[PDB]
Amino acid sequence: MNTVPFTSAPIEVTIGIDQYSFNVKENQPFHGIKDIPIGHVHVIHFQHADNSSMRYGYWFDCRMGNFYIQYDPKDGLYKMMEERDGAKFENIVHNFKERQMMVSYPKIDEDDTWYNLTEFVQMDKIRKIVRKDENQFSYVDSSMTTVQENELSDPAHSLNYTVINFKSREAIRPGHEMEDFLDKSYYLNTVMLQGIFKNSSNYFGELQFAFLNAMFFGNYGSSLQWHAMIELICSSATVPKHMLDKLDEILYYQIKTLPEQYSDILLNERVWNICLYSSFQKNSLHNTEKIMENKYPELL
Amino acid sequence: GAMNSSNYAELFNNDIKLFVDDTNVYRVTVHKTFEGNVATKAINGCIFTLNPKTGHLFLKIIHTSVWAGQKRLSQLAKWKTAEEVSALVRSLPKEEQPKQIIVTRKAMLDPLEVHMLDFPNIAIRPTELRLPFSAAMSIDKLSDVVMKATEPQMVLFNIYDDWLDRISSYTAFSRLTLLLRALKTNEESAKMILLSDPTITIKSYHLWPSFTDEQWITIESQMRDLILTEYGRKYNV
Repeated sequence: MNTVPFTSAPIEVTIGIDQYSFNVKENQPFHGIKDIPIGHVHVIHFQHADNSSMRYGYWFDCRMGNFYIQYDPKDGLYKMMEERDGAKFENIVHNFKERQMMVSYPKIDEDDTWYNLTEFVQMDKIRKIVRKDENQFSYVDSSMTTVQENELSDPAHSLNYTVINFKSREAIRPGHEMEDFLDKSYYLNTVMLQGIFKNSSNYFGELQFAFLNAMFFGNYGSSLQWHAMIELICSSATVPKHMLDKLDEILYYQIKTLPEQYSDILLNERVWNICLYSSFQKNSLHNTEKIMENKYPELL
Repeated sequence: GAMNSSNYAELFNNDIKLFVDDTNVYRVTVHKTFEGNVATKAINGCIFTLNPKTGHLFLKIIHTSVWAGQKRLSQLAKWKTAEEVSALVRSLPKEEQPKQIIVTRKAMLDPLEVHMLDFPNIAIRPTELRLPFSAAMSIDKLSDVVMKATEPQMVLFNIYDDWLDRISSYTAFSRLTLLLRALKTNEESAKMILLSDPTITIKSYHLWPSFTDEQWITIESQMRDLILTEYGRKYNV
């Protein structure tokens, strides 16, 4: 069980850790989050009480180093940092725990939600989508644009999601125009799975990461990426049976977890209606179709 | 974006552009079977690809053999159209390639865009205009070459005959759309108007009769009258 200590909480802020969140008051004696489950990526995220604009946060894995949060009054945000001195860090964490100034990661034992949302998500893959190689953790916020959004402006602060474009030479073999446009199996299986992602695990990892960025930061480009990766599978007539069964589970937990009130901005009507009712895979996402029909029948 | 009443004059500027109409690509007769079910028999069709500035018509004849053993033909017809237009563009010298292709039907946008990925600088555009190019098969000489085709064939016409010697492209296109609109609304009446005077003939190398400027004014008046009558009837106004 790992710990992310906070030096202090000088400004009033809603702090999220994965799907959980806590209101902290200005100069409240808050010194961090303990009992963080080892074996998963995590995200610690912020929304200032004074600017409900810019949700921002940090993807990390406690196995990769000792991370803490410290408010920077110049840049005006909570920053993640690595403590390289193991003894200084254990000494800081033991003190804060003794004084019970830390919240406990509030995992219910029965609850596999976070595992289910992060099953394929790997810190090494996150660090290639979010490039800042001098840190072991990854900063994401509401406003960061994707490589694809930039093509259609600061590349240092971009989300480098795999570009998916259904009307591209990459997606359409010369001489198979109609076949490849109506059945995207060659784009999914040869270009994307065999070619770029290497396996379905890396593909699902980026799909899950895009969803979580959309949900936790309202990152519009991430939402575009999540939908494109869903639509590429559902629009393929030929998908490995293990991929369809896994996609149904992945989407089920994403829809289950989404705030009921955010369905209007985070869910693309055309993609979902196409995927559940028209696509080749219309009959292959039973759990996802059942949760969508019972939770968001308006959207459909 | 979309071609409409507002940006009409763009059709007659010096940027090469083509209209593509796919209406007559997939043509069928519907009939009863012996068992009293319904079946279709395909007949020869055509792609109507027109330079509205020059009058050059690229009439790609679609022989019924292209449908043999194919499913979902009304869908295939859009992709076959897009394949043939793309092949036409690739066959033209660079300085003759269009800068824009305007499709008369929005269902052609995706098929044409995907076939033209090699030409990212050629803009594929819809139109808000209700163009009567479906009536091309009411032009006797175009109908004759489509129906006689025994194989895929491209036939080149000037749909304006020699009009551009006397009138502007704008005026030539207005006359063409008025003739086709008439032929579309009441073919029998429209064709009666065009041939009633046996002294006015169609040259072997032309599609329409050899009217004087004065006779075109009378003809154009008779076509407008035909169209408004039919409108009152259609609608009871």
